[PDB]
Amino acid sequence: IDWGALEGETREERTFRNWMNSLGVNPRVNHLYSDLSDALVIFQLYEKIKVPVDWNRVNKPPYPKLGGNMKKLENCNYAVELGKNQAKFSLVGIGGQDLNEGNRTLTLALIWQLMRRYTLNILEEIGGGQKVNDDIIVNWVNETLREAEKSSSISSFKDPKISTSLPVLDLIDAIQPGSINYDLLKTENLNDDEKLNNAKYAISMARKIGARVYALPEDLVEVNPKMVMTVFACLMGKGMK
Amino acid sequence: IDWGALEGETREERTFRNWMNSLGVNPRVNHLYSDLSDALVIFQLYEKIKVPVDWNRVNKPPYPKLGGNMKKLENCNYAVELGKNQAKFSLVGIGGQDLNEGNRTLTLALIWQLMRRYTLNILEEIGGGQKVNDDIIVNWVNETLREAEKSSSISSFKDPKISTSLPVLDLIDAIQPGSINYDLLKTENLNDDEKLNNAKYAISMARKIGARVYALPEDLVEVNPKMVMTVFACLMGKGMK
Amino acid sequence: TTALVCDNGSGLVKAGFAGDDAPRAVFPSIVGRPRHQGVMVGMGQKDSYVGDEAQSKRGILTLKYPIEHGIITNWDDMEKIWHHTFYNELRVAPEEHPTLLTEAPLNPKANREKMTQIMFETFNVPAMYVAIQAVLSLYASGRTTGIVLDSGDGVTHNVPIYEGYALPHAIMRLDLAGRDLTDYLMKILTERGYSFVTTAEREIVRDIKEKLCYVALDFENEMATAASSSSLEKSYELPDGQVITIGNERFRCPETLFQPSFIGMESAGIHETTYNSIMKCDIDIRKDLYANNVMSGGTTMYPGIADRMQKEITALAPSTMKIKIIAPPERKYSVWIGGSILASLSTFQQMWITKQEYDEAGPSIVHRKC
Ligand SMILES: Nc1ncnc2c1ncn2[C@@H]1O[C@H](COP(=O)(O)OP(=O)(O)O)[C@@H](O)[C@H]1O
Ligand SMILES: [Mg+2]
Repeated sequence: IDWGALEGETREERTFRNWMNSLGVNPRVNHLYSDLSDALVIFQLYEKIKVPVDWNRVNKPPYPKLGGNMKKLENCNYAVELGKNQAKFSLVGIGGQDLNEGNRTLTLALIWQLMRRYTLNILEEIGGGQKVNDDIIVNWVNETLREAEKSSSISSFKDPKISTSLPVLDLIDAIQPGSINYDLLKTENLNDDEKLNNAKYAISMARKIGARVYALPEDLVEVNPKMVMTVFACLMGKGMK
Repeated sequence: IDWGALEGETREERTFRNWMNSLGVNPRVNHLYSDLSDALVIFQLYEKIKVPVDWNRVNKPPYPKLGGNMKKLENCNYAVELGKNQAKFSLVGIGGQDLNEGNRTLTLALIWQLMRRYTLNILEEIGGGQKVNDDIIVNWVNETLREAEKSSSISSFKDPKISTSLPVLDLIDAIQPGSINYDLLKTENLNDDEKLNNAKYAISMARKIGARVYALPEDLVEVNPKMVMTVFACLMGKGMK
Repeated sequence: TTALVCDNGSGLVKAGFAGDDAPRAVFPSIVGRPRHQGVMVGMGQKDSYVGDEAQSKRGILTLKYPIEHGIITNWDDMEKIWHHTFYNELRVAPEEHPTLLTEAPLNPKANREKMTQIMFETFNVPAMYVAIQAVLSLYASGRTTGIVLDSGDGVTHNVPIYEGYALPHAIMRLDLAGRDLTDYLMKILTERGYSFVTTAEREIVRDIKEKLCYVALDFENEMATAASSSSLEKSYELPDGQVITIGNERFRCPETLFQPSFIGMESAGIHETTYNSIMKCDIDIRKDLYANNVMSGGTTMYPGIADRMQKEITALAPSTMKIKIIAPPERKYSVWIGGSILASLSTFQQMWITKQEYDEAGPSIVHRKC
């Protein structure tokens, strides 16, 4: 869990690699554009968004020097075919070259759509149907926090209470017992570091229960609607009913 | 039955001499390229692949020093003529010199085709017709093992169960009664030596019944499709119907 | 399942399975014939020797390479070489093994047609494909962008490629190779009294070529040095215990590639045709081509070629312009190694020409799809 800026990266890049690392990925990603060239990671990702993979066609890791690039390109081409045809992505100007060559744009151009598809599959999974929206989720989170008598309601996903992440920890304690230390529950959480402490804490412990949180402390301490909604969504997640 | 590597031989060489020695050959072959120079062994082989021999033309063993090489060359030349004309082999760059002189290449160049012809004559003999293939044989072996209630089926000639050779012994007991000791039937057959024990055992006992097995333990303990198929084929062999 | 593959050069013949790194079959493209009267009985009965056997018995023979300048001329001898390859060397049948082949570019269409006929009819091969010898060198190098300068036995062709697409208008083909150099060396050795005229003696001359000759980085300084000293001379032992002494001929011969006018052959030369094949290419591409020049073939194995080429083309090219050369030890095999990489891949399960397809269209398939 070595969080930190790499050797000239970007704020989106860290979100995407943390999405990957939080998602149970077998080889630890140091950084994207050198680890995804063989595409095996993306083959692991398709299955997680419920998209089949023909592992017979998937070349195993290129061990030969001689095979090398060609096997990687077969893999990358099949990955792009999965993107376009079955799973219905838009990859107009993309082929296996751009993945194997580590083009900084088009790699991500696949990744963010994969991320959205996983999020959307989730959003279907919470409410049996098609989609959900802030109405139902804010209703139920406020019901839950009402039951535990702990703390205040979510009036919006722009609520500054989440800058401290104390609603989040109140909530993690609301669904499940006091399997959690409260000495870090510290009001007047005004030092940025302390908000970050509570935030790293909340993320780690939502993952501990099994809630599939991929967030950053920088995304709760600074309130960000889509992202914070996603945190609460994946907390709907593991256990509702 | 003194198995062992000679004084700088090759893995194919041992297969071919074991083919010969297992095949009822009158002089014990120590090693090929000094024993085949008189060619009498190959004259014994033609008859076994159903190719006539004019024993009147075949010079008897060269006992004279003076006759010696010339008689051997008459023999070798006639052997090559049998190869080319009647039995329809491809021996483009071969004559009696190469046999008598012990050329390491062309000797074998005859031998492997002879081996294939014997195998093919067999493959005709199992199924009345032209050829057979893994379909029918895997069907019938699995029927047989089903009847004896002993053990599991062959799903392929790549099945790792044959690394232990336990399907083979289950099978040898399936066709014929318990004329065989089971204390060597030992599960968790993980030591390479123990797989080899069961394998030497299986080969020896298939030969004991009369199944014309020429294999090595190194060819069952390591699964090898053509070869393992041949073992089962020659077990079709002596008694089907 | 596993495919076979063989380059069938005009000199050596190389073969093996798909997926391997190095071959298990190297014999020269020979068919020999006796040229004397036989007296001893039993001996004889062999109209033809082939390969290394014929090379060993060359003292009594006439040896005929059926191939010349990448072209097949004698199809019966060729057929026999094929048989030898499949059966006597590789120890395997053709009928249940797909096969791959190569040829120099810009060959007659009839050659391809004949190879297909021979395979599908005589050998009954289940499936087939033909490739260009240059392209496989890139797969063996693990690259896409570069120039493949194959300089083999009887032909020397040049092909630029950029990102998997070839620029066929820029292809160039020479007739210089190690063979003309063999003959030229033989012609020189007269000057020192040594006279080699026959076929087997030509093989000896080849053995000298691939053991003593090298390239001069500067031809004229090297020549004046050789003229002023004997430190450059070397001696070589012939099979009969004789000794031959050689001086300036070590470097005088392969310089022919860079001054073909020695042999009365008006042409550009290597250093010049490499440049001209790039000047035809589009301007934006020329850079990576200067910087990814590749070599291949056995005549590229003299000491001092790569350094010379860099001391060459550089002078022809602009300044501030990176000249790089790639000349690994695996030369004489990059073609075949590329073929072995090829046949292992998954995609080609489409690419193979198949028997039923030839039964429909005939030999024209190799020009339909190629
Ligand atoms: N060390 C060497 N130096 C120079 N030439 C060599 C050397 N070794 C082999 N050769 C030459 O290289 C040629 C082999 O090149 P190769 O790529 O096998 O030709 P092809 O592509 O037609 O098979 C031979 O004709 C031989 O004369
Ligand atoms: Mg060549």
